[PDB]
Amino acid sequence: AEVLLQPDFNAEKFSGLWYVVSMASDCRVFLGKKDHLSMSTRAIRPTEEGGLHVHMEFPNQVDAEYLKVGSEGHFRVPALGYLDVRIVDTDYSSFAVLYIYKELEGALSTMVQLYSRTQDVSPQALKSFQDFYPTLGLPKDMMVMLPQS
Repeated sequence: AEVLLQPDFNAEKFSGLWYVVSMASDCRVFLGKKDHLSMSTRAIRPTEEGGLHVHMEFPNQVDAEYLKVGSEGHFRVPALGYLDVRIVDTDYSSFAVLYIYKELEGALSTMVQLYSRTQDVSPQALKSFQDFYPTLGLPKDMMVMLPQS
């Protein structure tokens, strides 16, 4: 169930506004509130040492610093308990698939998020996400298509 970083990750092209449009996770907290969640935004700017500063908005506002780990596109986010974040696939102009390994009150879980440059998810964006999350052992029952708030 290999999670390989997309090569030559470019933080400047990854900057700007994204919508979280789909999610899949074995996190019991996520699974409990799955159908109550709504689409949210991630507004990104690149920082020094190849990191990202992410302004999250949930129509509450949370900021998070994505710190570079082993290479470009590989991050850790102490503010959110994300131990490992990998940008798996992105075309920079319409979508991105993120892999997250996180800790929440001692529980370790896997999460996959689909970013879109708009509220509408293109069939290409959806195909990349739907082909990817089952490879991690995550069934369709652990996936949600986020509605607009």
